[PDB]
Amino acid sequence: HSFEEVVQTLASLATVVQQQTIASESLEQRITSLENGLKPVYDMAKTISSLNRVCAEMVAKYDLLVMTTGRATATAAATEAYWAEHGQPPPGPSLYEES
Amino acid sequence: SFEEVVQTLASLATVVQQQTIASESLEQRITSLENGLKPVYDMAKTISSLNRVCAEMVAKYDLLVMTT
Amino acid sequence: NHSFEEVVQTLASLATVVQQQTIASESLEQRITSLENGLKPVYDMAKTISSLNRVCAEMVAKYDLLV
Amino acid sequence: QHTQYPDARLSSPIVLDQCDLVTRACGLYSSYSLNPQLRNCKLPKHIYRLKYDVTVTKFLSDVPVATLPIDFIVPILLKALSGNGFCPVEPRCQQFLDEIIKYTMQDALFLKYYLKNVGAQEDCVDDHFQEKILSSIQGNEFLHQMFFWYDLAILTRRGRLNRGNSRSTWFVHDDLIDILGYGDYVFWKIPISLLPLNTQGIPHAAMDWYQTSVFKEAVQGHTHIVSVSTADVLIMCKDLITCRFNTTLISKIAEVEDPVCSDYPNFKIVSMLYQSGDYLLSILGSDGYKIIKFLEPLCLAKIQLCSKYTERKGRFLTQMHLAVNHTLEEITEIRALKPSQAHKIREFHRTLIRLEMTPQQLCELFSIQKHWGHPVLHSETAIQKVKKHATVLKALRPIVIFETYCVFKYSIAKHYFDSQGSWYSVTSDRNLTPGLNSYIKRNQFPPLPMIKELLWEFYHLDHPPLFSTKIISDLSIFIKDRATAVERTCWDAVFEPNVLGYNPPHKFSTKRVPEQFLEQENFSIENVLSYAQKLEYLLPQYRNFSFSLKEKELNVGRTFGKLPYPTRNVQTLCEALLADGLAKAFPSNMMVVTEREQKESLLHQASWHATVRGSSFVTDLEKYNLAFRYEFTAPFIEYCNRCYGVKNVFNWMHYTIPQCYMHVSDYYNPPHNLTLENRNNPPEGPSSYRGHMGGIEGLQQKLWTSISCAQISLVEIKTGFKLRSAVMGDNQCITVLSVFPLETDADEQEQSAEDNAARVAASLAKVTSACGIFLKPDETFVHSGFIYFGKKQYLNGVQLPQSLKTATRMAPLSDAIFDDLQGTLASIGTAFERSISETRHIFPCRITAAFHTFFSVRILQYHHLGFNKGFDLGQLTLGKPLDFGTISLALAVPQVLGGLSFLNPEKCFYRNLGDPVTSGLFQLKTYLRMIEMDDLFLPLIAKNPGNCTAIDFVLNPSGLNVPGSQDLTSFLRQIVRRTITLSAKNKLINTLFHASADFEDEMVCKWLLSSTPVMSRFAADIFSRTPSGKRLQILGYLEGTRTLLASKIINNNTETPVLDRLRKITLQRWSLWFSYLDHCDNILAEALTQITCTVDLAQILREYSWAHILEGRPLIGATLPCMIEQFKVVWLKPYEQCPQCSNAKQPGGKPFVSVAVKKHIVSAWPNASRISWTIGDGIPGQPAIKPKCPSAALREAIELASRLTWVTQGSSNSDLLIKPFLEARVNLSVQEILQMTPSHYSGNIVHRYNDQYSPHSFMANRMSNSATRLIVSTNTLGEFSDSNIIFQNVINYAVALFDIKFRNTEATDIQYNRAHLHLTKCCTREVPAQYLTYTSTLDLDLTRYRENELIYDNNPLKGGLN
Amino acid sequence: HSFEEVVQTLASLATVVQQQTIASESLEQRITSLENGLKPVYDMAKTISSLNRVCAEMVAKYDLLVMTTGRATATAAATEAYWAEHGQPPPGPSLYEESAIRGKIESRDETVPQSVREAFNNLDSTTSLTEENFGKPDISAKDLRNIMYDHLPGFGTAFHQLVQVICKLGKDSNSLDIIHAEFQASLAEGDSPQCALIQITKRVPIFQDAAPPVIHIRSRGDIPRACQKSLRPVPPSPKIDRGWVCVFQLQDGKTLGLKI
RNA sequence: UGUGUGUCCG
Ligand SMILES: [Zn+2]
Repeated sequence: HSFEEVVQTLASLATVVQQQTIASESLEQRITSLENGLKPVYDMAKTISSLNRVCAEMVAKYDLLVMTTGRATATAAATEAYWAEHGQPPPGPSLYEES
Repeated sequence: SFEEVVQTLASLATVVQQQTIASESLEQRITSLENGLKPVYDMAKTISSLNRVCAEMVAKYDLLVMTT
Repeated sequence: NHSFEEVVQTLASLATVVQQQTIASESLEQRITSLENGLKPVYDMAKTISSLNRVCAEMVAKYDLLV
Repeated sequence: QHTQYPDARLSSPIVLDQCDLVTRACGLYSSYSLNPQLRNCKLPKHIYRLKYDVTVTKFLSDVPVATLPIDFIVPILLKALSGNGFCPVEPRCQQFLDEIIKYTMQDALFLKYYLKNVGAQEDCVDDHFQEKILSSIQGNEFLHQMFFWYDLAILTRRGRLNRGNSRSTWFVHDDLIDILGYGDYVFWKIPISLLPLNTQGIPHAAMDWYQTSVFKEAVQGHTHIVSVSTADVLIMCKDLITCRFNTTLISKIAEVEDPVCSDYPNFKIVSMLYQSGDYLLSILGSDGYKIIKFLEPLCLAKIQLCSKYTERKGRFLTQMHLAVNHTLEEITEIRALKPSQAHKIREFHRTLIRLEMTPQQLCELFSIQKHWGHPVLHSETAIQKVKKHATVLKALRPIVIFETYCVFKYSIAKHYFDSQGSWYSVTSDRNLTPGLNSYIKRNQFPPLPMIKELLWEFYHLDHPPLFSTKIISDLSIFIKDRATAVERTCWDAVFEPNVLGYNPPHKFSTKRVPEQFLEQENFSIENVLSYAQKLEYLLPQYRNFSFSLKEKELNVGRTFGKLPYPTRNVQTLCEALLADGLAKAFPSNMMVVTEREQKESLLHQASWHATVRGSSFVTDLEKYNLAFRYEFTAPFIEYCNRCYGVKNVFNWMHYTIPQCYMHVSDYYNPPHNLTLENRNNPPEGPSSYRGHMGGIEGLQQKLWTSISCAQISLVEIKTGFKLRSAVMGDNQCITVLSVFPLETDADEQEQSAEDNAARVAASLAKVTSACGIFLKPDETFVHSGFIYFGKKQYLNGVQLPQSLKTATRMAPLSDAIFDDLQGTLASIGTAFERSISETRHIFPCRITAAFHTFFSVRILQYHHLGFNKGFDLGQLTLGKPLDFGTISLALAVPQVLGGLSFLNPEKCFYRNLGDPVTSGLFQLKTYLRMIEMDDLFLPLIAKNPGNCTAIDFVLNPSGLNVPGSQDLTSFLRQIVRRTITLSAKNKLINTLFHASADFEDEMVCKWLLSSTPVMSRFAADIFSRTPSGKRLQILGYLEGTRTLLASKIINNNTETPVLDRLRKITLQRWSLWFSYLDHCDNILAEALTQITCTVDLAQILREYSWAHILEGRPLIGATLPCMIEQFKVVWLKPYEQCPQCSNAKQPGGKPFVSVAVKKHIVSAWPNASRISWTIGDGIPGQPAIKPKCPSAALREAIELASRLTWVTQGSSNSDLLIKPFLEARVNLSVQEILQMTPSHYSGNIVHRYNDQYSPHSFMANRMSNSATRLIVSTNTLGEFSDSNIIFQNVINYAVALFDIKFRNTEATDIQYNRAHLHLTKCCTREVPAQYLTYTSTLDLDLTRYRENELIYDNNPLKGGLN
Repeated sequence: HSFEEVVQTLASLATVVQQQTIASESLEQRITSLENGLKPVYDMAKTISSLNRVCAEMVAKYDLLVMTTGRATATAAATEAYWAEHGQPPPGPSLYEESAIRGKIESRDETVPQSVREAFNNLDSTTSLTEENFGKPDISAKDLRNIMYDHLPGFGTAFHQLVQVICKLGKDSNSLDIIHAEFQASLAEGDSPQCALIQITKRVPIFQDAAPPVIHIRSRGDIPRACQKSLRPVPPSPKIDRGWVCVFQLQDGKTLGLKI
């Protein structure tokens, strides 16, 4: 029974060594994945806060503008509308402000 | 005597088999983590692209408003 | 004498093996739960950023043909 | 004969540019127009031969070459023209004076008798009543001037005809004044001694035209001077004289009724005001209207100063005083006024400020603003005023615009959710609106307090269209007998060629809406939408947009716009779509007074997140039109386009207006420096410009009102206050609810409420200014209980009387289609009814109406314009002269029997009558009983039935078949149909008016009346929802005599001319009246004999008529008892038992209705002596499937099917009767609509068609002040004798009777507490439940209708299902 | 024999068991480090909602802003170049800032176009509105004098001189508003305008214990005929509250007063 | 010869 016991012990040792090797390989893969911290988490986390600050600043600044009405908005809108449907400049003569 | 030795050897082999199947199940479920990898790569671009868009927006705001 | 000591040593080794196997199973369960918590919500944030990117691209496309 | 018919009333702006031509023909000098082209142009063929007329040369033989403006002389003519001259008119208007007075007296007596018969009468009457009335009528100041001016008006109206060659002139010499007339031109010769002088020695009129040295040399040794004007000034003066006479007569008569205190100002103060205004005008020229315009604000401030007088209540009067002083000092610096004239010119506003009157008297005085005339308008000044505010540069704040747009979208969404069930299925990537998602999933709506941070979220909301573009339910909007502009090709063809100096190369064909609507080959609603969507209004020939000066006003000039035909159609379609699409989310009405509302309801409504005190302030929106720019209104227009299926429809105006050339289409002054060379590209000058950025008044009014409501709602959200808004005319009133705790007394509540109102006003001013529209803080005022809005005036809940606006407009002559007597009398009657609706005095208005009725009758009999001179209507139509007795008898029988009577005393109690026939019969019976001529009732009511069809029966269900009660509508409709027969190449109207339209109409009308029993109201209701109704409403578009006598399409149909037919029908109608005992039969009197009941006799009269229609079938649902005959009053003493309820009420008793008086006073102004001055506490079936956005045709088919199903409930033919009517309207078949028809289950369908459907709203004809001090108990009737009693009319009758009974006695002097109205047992019946039964089917082919409009439409179920 | 061989085989197995334990603890600490580094992934899951809120708000605001402005937004450089020559504003709208445009307006060097100047003044003048001073009038000496004159009958009466001296005292004392307010209140409560003027001359604290003004007069021609009944000799120590309105001094040392 | 001198949106 000595030979069969020796064979069984050797097989068990080989199996446990294979288990150790595969566990080490999985550990190495996990370490490689964690080397960069999965990569984008930190800089996208900072970018989210930066974007939030920029958008809030723009929204706050939007409440301090003053607009001056021009004398060619209607003509430009009419020209754009006439170009959108059956694209062609409107028939002559020219409109009030052709620019 | 020998009966106890062989019985404990069989128990050792059974527990070793259980450990091996547990380890291979652990490896199979660890390699199933790549799902969490889908919302890592592509999403990054979106955020970056969004950043770029916002950036150019600010630039355009400085080309129209008279400001100081 | 020797056989009993060997049996005790093997029993202790197997107890340690099953203890670490249970610990690994618990860690697997906790990371599976963490992944599940980051499965549907992360998709929700992904689609929200998709929508925001689309609308911002539309805005900048509108602004482009002005300067 | 002729194609001209001048009007009798002023309805046009006063322009005197053409007069410069006349003065050049006669050789005089005058400068009325600012256009130098008129100085050296070519005179027309007429007004050039004035140098060949002997009469004109003889008239202008001893006058200087210099003339004076007519606007400096109108007060002088008004003061110095009495009736003492020799007029060419043979029968003078003063000859038939005494008769009128007699008639007036008689009418007054009748009224008294009527009241004494009802039970109202008066307490402690005075025997000397008729003598005072006679003295007041005879002692009027303007009695003879009115007749003289009417003679002048007749002369000038007759003379304006004869458009051909060889025209004649008329002459009048009235002592000092000389008047000459030649074809719409008047020369006045006046002494120079009556003109006020300057410090330089010249009259004030000559300052602006001549220097001091030139005028003195020109005059030298002359005593008379000549002025030239048009014929509109004479009409204006005649109207002024009539208004002054009416006002003075009413004021004088009202003093007799209540000597101690009346509601009218006075008869001597008003004369002083007239004199002061006349002097101010005679000194200051046409610029005195800038001061006359301040009468209304001063009266408003004086009424404002009749309250507790908080610290800021006197700000308005101070501001008005400062403004009037500044204007007076400004407009007189250049003029060299003498110190005496300088002191005497301020007396107008000096008197106005120093008045001390009750608020009612001030409110009555408020309505004499237009009693001084109207200014002379110029094109250049109006163009300069319009050019500013329209080309000015504005500054805007984007954040306010964003918030307003968000509030607009929120309001639309809220209105959609309130009806229609639930949300509108928002599309477009829901995650973009986090916060609204919870409400959408839960299917709820944000209340209001929490919608302040999610306001931006409403920007991202998207939806399919919510409304449909095929809901035009009326085709008369596209044909309305108006005028439009001409094409850009021939824009300058509307001016006179002689003044222009060149003949236009291109000429237009027509200029009227009806003369172009019938010749549009491819007219259709979808065609109009396609035309608008393709931006086809930008074509080079569709940009004219002419201007036109407005009618009588007091400003320097206001102008409206005119568009070519297709753009006009687009504008009309847009307005129609906005009326019943949007703008229902922004209601503008309400008119809620916190002093006349329930306490708990007011508290619940005023709660935002305890007594409630509300304040208010009013703002003016008339200048808002020119302050709208594209940069502000673009998002709203885009959203309006998206809510429908259209693309570029709602922004036609902002796209096409700046590309137009702005000018005023005035016939006698084209734009400056116009020449044949620069015709295609004309220059701009003092009367023209190119760049217009603002809006135009009238166009797109609904959208602008919606934007204003959105701004008000935004302000309401911004500040935590509850705001209600109302918009009417040119004003909007905004009220703010403040809500206060219980322990805050009543002293600081008013102060806090006014503080809150001032806060709201400041916030609204800031917001609106940020939007680009500027409020003026110096005119907006804040009050805490006084509200004036359109036709309503309230002071702390008390309604103020204002009846001089309508009572002073009565006139014998008015435009009523060929001077029809019936039209004039009907207009006078309606004016009298409207006037008596207000105030608390009855006699003055009736006296004025009676005075004017006889005068109109006489002036039409002797001076009809439709015939030649010397023609007498009252002689040849009878063979003998018409006497007073015949006229008096023919003015007494009512019009429903054909009798030219419209002043029904019954109208003094309530407006809408249940049955006109019974009321007319009772009035005739009472009048015949008052005099001792009782034996004429049967011959008067017998008459002879005429010939009529079923169409005439279904037009007026409550009428009779007598030819004398008909109008001119049938004649005009026949003329229009005849014109359509040989015209109207529209290719879509022609389909509707096919060969057999009349036969189909006859068949449908006959079938609708073939039921058993026959009901006429149901037939009339059903008839309007068929193609017959559409044809009928299209046919009736004629409105004036000028378009009847001048239309090209109407007058080119050959045949007999229209004038001869009009003369013949007028002669026939005049023969119908005033004849008597010539059109009556002796077969009906026996049947009507021995009835002694108004209801039975009226039923017999109705059944005898329409005999050829109703063979023997009974007629129901058309007769109702008169309210006076039903009830009798007893006027119970506070401590007294009713004789009716105790002495003769033993066996069963008699039901009655009770009236009791309250004791709480609440508020009173100025005192509680009068009942009218005080108010009291006390307030005065679903379908299985409902479609979304249904079309007009689908809806009409739905109610038609519902009505047919409901009326025929006991029969089994409902499945087959409905189908033929729906085959021509909707594509759906029967058993598909039925699940959409709401379920109805009731009885006594006559009551449903009487009050439940409410063809009339009933309402009262008295002020609502008294109704709050009375309580009416009706449950005492018990079994209600379900009957013929109309409860609303009963309440109105009780309230009006109590009001009239005590209208002069003091509150303490009232000796009666309770009133019992006991019902008689003669005119009260019991009505059973009856259902109509039809024994046949229409079996008519209506499948030929497969066209657009209100006609059969495809795929009606396109909007989905709910 | 076999027992010893089993001994060393089990010793080797135990050693490999210790390396198994080492591998287990190594992977456990790697998992712990991964969890520590991954814990800041669920924190952006919350701030991303705020990012979405602010981004959507900005998107809506600027989308509506660009919607209202056409194809001629006229960038700032173009407007500045256009202002220099033919200084009329350029065609098409333009965008500024409130502080920047105010600063350019307050400096008389840039030569801002007149139309823009008046437009901005109109826009800005309405920001100074509060609970009060909304409809509050402005009152000067002449305006108050005319208002008082309009309420009196006749001309040349001593009440006119009283009004003139009252308005002069209010002008040089700067108290016109309170006088006008209380005069209006008195006129409202019901009394006669002359009684009102008595209330002004008796109630105002400034008018208390005041000496009437001395006016040089030429002769009886200058004085109006309506006041000849009011001439009285001057007693010592005149007082406004006693009934003094003015003092008239002649050339030859003659002093007279008026009695109301 | 002076095209209907004008008389619109609610
Ligand atoms: Zn009784």
